[PDB]
This record gives sequence, structure tokens and C-alpha cells, in this order.
Amino acid sequence: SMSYTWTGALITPCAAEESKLPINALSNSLLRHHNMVYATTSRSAGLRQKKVTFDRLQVLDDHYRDVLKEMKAKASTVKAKLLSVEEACKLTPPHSAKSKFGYGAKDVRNLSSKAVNHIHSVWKDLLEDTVTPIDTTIMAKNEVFCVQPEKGGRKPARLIVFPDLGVRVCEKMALYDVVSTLPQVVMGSSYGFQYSPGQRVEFLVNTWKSKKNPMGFSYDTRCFDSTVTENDIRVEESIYQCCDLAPEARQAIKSLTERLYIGGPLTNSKGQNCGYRRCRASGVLTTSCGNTLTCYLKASAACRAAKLQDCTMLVNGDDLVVICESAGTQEDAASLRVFTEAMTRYSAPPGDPPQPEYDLELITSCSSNVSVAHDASGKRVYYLTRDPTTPLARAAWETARHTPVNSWLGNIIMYAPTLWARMILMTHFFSILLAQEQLEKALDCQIYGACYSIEPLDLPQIIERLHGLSAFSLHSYSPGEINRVASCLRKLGVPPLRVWRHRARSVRARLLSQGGRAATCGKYLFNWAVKTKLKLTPIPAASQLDLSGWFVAGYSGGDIYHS
Ligand SMILES: CC(C)CCN1C(=O)C([C@@H]2Nc3ccc(OCC(N)=O)cc3S(=O)(=O)N2)C(=O)c2ccccc21
Repeated sequence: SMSYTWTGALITPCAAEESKLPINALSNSLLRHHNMVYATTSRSAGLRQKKVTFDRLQVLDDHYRDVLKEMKAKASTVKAKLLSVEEACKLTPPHSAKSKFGYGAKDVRNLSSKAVNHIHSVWKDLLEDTVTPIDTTIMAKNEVFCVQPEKGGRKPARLIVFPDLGVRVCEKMALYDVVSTLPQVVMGSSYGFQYSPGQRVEFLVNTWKSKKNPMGFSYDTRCFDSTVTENDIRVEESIYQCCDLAPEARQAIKSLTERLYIGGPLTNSKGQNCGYRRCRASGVLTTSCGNTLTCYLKASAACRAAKLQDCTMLVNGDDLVVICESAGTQEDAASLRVFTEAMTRYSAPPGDPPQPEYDLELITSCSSNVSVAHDASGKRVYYLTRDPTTPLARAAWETARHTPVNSWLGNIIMYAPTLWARMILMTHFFSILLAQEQLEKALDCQIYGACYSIEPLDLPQIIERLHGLSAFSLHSYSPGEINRVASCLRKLGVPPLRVWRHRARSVRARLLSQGGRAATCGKYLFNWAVKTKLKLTPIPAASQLDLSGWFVAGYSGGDIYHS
């Protein structure tokens, strides 16, 4: 069973692709070593194709079937509803790719006769036909990274595979409720997407402390989407079908599974046949839910095979971390080899070889790790951080280019308590917003794969709600964290933190002069900058903002808009 077969036709871009970091008058203030930042293009698609194309062997034992039975029993308690055409239409992003059948995303959102009637026709076809493969478009992703020597230096572009807009709206009708509600029921506390950043830290810290002698490890599956087999996708559907569903929903789900999710023909941007997929499509509604379930199933069974004691898992898509009871250094090493052997048999072999870790702060999961700082009272506060290299490289790109998704805003929200987000990201971008008088302008960014329109003036309310008032007063960061940030700044040629402190005093003063919500941004987001701090009190506007739906489920690749 080959993950892909290829015709020879190239993966083509839809427009001009930039690989070199764009530079304007503002670039140098953030980053000096411009040659270190690059974007992935279709020119490296061939290299990705070779990496993602392989034979999958699967050997399924009693542990696997045992866990599946338990998952199905939980799934059987879920009652899910079909979305109406209108409800599905409103979940479509305004700038989502247009249909090849004579309408765009804005037509869908406006409930135009042409769009709605076509969607009805696609739905009718799904109910009637459960065999005919549905067309997909294959594209190379344009993503910004910093060069990383020993990784081959530069990573090839990721492959995105997605069906037509009409099909995407139909996916929503059939499965939006399922993928939003089922994962937490089946996986419980192990489902990562139910957690805000602070809630994730809470879960990780509490889990670590619950063990007598804790040991943890992240498990990196090599090219997870390609490891997903027809079996896996059919198993996922069987889980979905355990739900209390309308007969209509059951038919649509069965059809989508057979015709889209299991595999299908690949078409480039020019309309040429590129080949065939027999693995996970990155750009469907069930991608996040399917991957989390599949990873959870394989990992749970692998934990049993390895006889891991008092196991606790945390799963987000392909991203897996396990915390358990240590049996000793040699014993743990042996246990992880058995775990890896089990995962490999299930068709989930490792990329990075898994290693036991006895320091929670050194465990990276969802590209992030738990670190410790101190609040204004001097009390230890745990928070989520990461290596700032990619965030800052993407911030550099967004400084000189308008982008659909503003990664900097998402990074400020999710990493608000961090040294680097506060000192660099907040300072840099609020200065930009002040200069253009664009503080009031709402910006698009993605949280857990879903698109949100967010006003930067709401940041103090957002940060207070998610991270607490402590996020505005954190100090005395860990030596490891300080060292990592320092290494990043040297690498990228970012001005030292002392320069950022000086700049922040100016940014703060400007914001305070503006009045209104801008003054609140100055007071709260930049209280770290001044030597004599203010009191900091709860914001009345914070409880008014609707933050439900932010941390319920993952929707990466699912074409989801929540506003
Ligand atoms: C864990 C989280 C609190 C911190 C890291 N983080 C994240 O993990 C995500 C995120 N997580 C995640 C993990 C795994 C994942 O796998 C999807 C797959 N199909 O394998 C997809 C996602 S996401 O939903 O695309 N986004 C994210 O969107 C994000 C955005 C801004 C800032 C931080 C983010």
C-alpha cells in the first residue's frame, strides 16, 4: 500500500512565490541577518514527494483492538446533529478558495442562489453515490522558517490536499458537530485541543506531580499523514458511526469516507493529474480529529505493549507526549524501545528517536515546553513557552508583507507570559500599529486551526482571561529560557533585550497618550518596561468577549472560520 503514486506532472503554484525575506524600512529594527529567513515554495515539492512516498505495513494485535473497543464504547454516547446549509456556509472563511463551479467563498457566506443550489446538488450526490473518488487539488505550502543546519539546512514545502469548496461545505454539514464533540468524549483528558495554554500547563504540571518518580517523552512520528492507512481511515469512520446520528448523516459520512477520506486523484493548480493519494489528506475537516484519534489509538495500545506504569497521554493530531511512572534509567530505556517497536508495527515509525526525560522543562510537545517564572508576589508561576526562532522569522516576514494569517498576533495570545513575546513581539507590532493608526483594525489569525478576527485592542482582556493577571507581571525567568532567547537573538541578529526595553517605554508612553483601550494596552502589556510598576486590576470588558469555541477542538486544514 503506497501512500502516493505519481504521474510525473509537477506540483504547480497558483501565483508567484517568494522564497527570500521581503525587506522594508522596518526590517532592520527587528532582524539583521535576513539571509537566515526563507519561505518554502513549489520548487522543493519534489523533495517532499520523495519523503512522503512509501509502502505502509500494518500489524494489528489484541492491544490495538482492545483500545478501539473502549473508544467505540465512548463514541456510542455521542449524539451529533447535521448542520443546515446556512450554518455550514457561515463557517466558511471569507477568503477560502473559490469553487470551480462558478462561485466563491463570499457567495457561500452571502447564501447566494448559485452557491446554495450547487451545495445541495453536491449533498444529493453524496447520498446517492458512495464509490466515485472525489477530486482534490494538491498544492505546495508557503511557510516561513529560519535556516537550520543539520536538518539538511532547509525543509521542503509541505503538501496540502483539499477538495472543492462545495464539498468542503458538505463536510461541515455532515461532520462539524462530530469533530467538535466526539474527540473529548472518546479521549477525555488526553484530548489536547480542549485546553487553553494555561490549562495545558496545568494538566502537564499536575500530571508530572501525580507520579512518584516521573518520566516523560515526546514521540515524533515520521510524516504522520503518510503513515495513515486505509485501515486507519475506515477505523476512524467506524468510530464516527458509533454516534447517535440521523440516517442522512450516516450516509454522508460513509460516502465522504469512501470517496474522499480514504484517498483519491491528485490534481495540480493547472488541472493536470499528478497521481493518487492513499493516505491522510491535510486539507479536509476530519484531518485534525482523525489524526488525534489514530495517534491516540496507536499510542494507547503501544503503552500497553510496553507495560508502561501509570500512563498519561496528551494528544494533539500527530503530536504525542506521554508521562508515566519511572522504573529506573535502564528500565525506562528498554520500555521506550518496546513502545517504538509497537508504534512501528501499527505504521507509525519515529522520526526523531524517542528519549526518556526526567526534567519536565526539557519535554517539547506541540512545539512548546513548560517553564517557570515568578509573579509580583514572588510566587512560582508555570507557563508555556517555545523556542522563539520561528515566531521571530515569521514576524520578520509579516513586518514587510501583508499576510492572510498574522502569526505574530496568534503568538502574542498563546505565548503572552513569555519573555520574548512580551519584550519583542508586543513592542515591535504595537509600534507598527501606532505608526499606521491601525490599533482598531481587526486582524485574522489562527488558533487550533480555526480562523478568528481579532482586534489588537482586546489583547489585555484576552491575556487576562487566558493566562491571568500574572502574565503582565512575570519576572525572574529560568536560566535555560534566558539562554534559549539569547541564542535566538544572536542567531537572527535581533537587537538585545535592553534595546527592546528602551523601545517599550516609548511604545507604552504613546499608547497611554492615546486614551481608551489603547491606554489599557500601554498600562497592562508594557508594565514590565517601567522601573516603578502600577497596581494592575481586572478589566470590566474582559467578561463580555465570547471566548467559547477557542479551545474546544482542533480544525487544522478544515477550512473553519469562527467569527
Ligand atoms: C499547545 C498550544 C497551547 C501552543 C502551541 N500552538 C499550537 O499547538 C497550535 C496548534 N496545535 C496543533 C497541534 C497539532 C496539530 O496536528 C494536526 C495534524 N493534522 O497533525 C495541529 C495543531 S493546530 O490546531 O494547527 N495548532 C497552534 O495553532 C498555536 C497557535 C498559536 C500559538 C501557539 C500554538
